[PDB]
Amino acid sequence: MLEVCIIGFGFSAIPLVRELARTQTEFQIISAESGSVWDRLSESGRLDFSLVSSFQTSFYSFDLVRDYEKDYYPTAKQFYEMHERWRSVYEEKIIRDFVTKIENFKDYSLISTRSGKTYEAKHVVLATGFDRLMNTFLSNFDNHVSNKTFVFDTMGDSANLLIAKLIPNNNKIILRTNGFTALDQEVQVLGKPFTLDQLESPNFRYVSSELYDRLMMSPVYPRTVNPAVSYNQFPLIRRDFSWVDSKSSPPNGLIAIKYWPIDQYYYHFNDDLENYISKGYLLNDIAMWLHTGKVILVPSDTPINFDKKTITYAGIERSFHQYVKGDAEQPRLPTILINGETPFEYLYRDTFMGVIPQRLNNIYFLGYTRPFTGGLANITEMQSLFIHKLITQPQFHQKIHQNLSKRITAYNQHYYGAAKPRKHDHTVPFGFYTEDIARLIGIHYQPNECRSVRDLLFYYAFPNNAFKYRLKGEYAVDGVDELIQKVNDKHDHYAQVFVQALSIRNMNSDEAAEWDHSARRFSFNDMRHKEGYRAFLDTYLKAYRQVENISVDDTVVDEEWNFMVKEACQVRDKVAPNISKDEDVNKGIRLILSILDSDISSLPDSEAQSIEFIRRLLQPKNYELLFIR
Ligand SMILES: Cc1cc2nc3c(=O)[nH]c(=O)nc-3n(C[C@H](O)[C@H](O)[C@H](O)COP(=O)(O)OP(=O)(O)OC[C@H]3O[C@@H](n4cnc5c(N)ncnc54)[C@H](O)[C@@H]3O)c2cc1C
Ligand SMILES: N[C@@H](Cc1c[nH]c2ccccc12)C(=O)O
Ligand SMILES: N[C@@H](Cc1c[nH]c2ccccc12)C(=O)O
Repeated sequence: MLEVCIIGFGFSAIPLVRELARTQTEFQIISAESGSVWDRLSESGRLDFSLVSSFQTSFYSFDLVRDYEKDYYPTAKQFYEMHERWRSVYEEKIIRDFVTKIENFKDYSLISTRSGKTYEAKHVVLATGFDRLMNTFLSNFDNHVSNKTFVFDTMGDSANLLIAKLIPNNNKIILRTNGFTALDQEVQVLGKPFTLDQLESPNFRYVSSELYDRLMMSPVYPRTVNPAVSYNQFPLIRRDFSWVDSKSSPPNGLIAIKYWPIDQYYYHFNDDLENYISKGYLLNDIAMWLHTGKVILVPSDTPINFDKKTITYAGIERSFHQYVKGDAEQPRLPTILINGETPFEYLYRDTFMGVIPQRLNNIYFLGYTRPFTGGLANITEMQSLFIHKLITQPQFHQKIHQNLSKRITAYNQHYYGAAKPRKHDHTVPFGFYTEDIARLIGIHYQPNECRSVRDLLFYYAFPNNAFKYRLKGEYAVDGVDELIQKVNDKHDHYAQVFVQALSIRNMNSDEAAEWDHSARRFSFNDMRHKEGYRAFLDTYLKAYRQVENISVDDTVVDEEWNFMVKEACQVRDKVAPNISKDEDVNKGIRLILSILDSDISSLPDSEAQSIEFIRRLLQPKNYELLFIR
């Protein structure tokens, strides 16, 4: 009898397959001849973009340990190359077929294929990823079309990449949307580049919900009146968050597009522009697009004729070439039949940690949890660890399964509360999720075990990447020591985010919102760092056009667009003329680095009550997670 069958092999399954190989667990992989989007994009020559996620969070520990030199955004091409290197390694263990049905019994599953070949397997893992409506538009849709109007119903990562591609052909972009959360993927900290995932210091939630909330949420909730911020200049991007019913912020089910803000894009790519473009570094600055009106927000309920092929705004019946409905995201699950008979119904909440469904035996889900920020690698590597422990250690299997139902309920209570299931429940803060799995598995760190300020910096402020939890213990990966050192030396041991936590420990929600936006460039959607980049934008469009062999007359005038652009940018034109963090952080960092190797418990009483606070980081009050305990 087959111990393990892995169904679906592209990206999510690699870390698990590695662990099974390490334990010499008998396993087979079944995966489609036809492959993924990535195979689609590759053969159509459309691996011409870059990830919205840091290298650190997007490639697995056992790669980063070899190839991490600096932070950078890997290209689509490089991401694919990495799937293909690991496919090549495990190809012998892969059967090229398509699974059509799984009949789940008491301690095994019957797997049916399109070939008609049948497979029996004790443990069955699904890693089939998602069908995505939008894949066609990246797959196939023409990036040679010009001067047309697109209407997008939802903003997501795919809409932003497509928009990135449509702007340089004077395509006009209307978002008829119920708001969206966009976040500069890269941020200046005293003028040094940090990917937004470097600045989340998630374990600060253990100090309190309240503190972690003002640490994180002012760029997402509309809490500041600072007129430099995109959600005051353009209030249409504001969202209905009344669905959030949890103390854990940012909440499960919050999604965001991560994007190049043009200043960081400039800093990175100005000196070899066309070369950088043609590798796949595309400017996708939604904030810049709104500033310059190459995109407009219109109200959600703006009238629209799909027959007449027009939308009514600015008292204009505007014709449009295409309405893009936006990215529905469906797990690619084959039919799963319970004890031979009853259809299993997938619902992320009805599953433990996105991984363990309730009425099935020895079936695990790998790749169906979405990280709020950073790459899937964080989620998928930790899930692979969790699934490997469940499959090979019956003690672990039993401990987790005994009370699976109460674990799921306690998880859903903590993270979702009374909220009805939403289609984005699969989305989680990466540094909560990785930490969650690490405490489940037992490869977590103990706050109580920090000795130096340095240890407190590593515990609280070093990002909860998967490889953080592979330094020591059951899932240790050689080279993680040197990776963490490298990463720590390059980022000042993450003292700047640690000092942010110090700085707002005593503020209320509104004080922290104001403080976060007092900076000369606050982290996300700072509209003061846009005008000065109009010239560069034209160089960029010229450069994009020369890489993709495009011709466009920039003198054509769409006076309806301009009336529309003017109608849309009314609040902005009112609010933009009305236009501490850098100082506090600057001092905080000087202080922390001065006591790096200073012993914690030892530190002296009443540089004020901030030491009292640093000392209480050994005994955080919000450490309980009832779906673990
Ligand atoms: C356009 C795009 C951009 C993305 N950008 C990023 C990014 O910047 N950063 C990031 O971290 N993530 C990104 N992702 C998300 C994620 O990294 C990819 O979706 C990744 O492909 C998911 O890996 P997977 O292994 O879960 O699924 P896939 O890579 O889709 O692989 C699953 C495999 O299983 C096969 N399969 C499915 N059903 C069956 C079946 N019944 N039987 C047999 N085989 C089956 C499929 O053919 C496929 O080859 C992006 C996704 C897309 C679509
Ligand atoms: N702590 C950083 C980074 C940050 C804030 N909110 C975020 C949301 C998502 C990711 C990163 C962040 C800041 O306050 O600016
Ligand atoms: N799901 C990706 C983000 C992403 C980028 N491009 C996409 C297109 C479609 C769906 C998701 C995406 C992640 O986990 O980081």
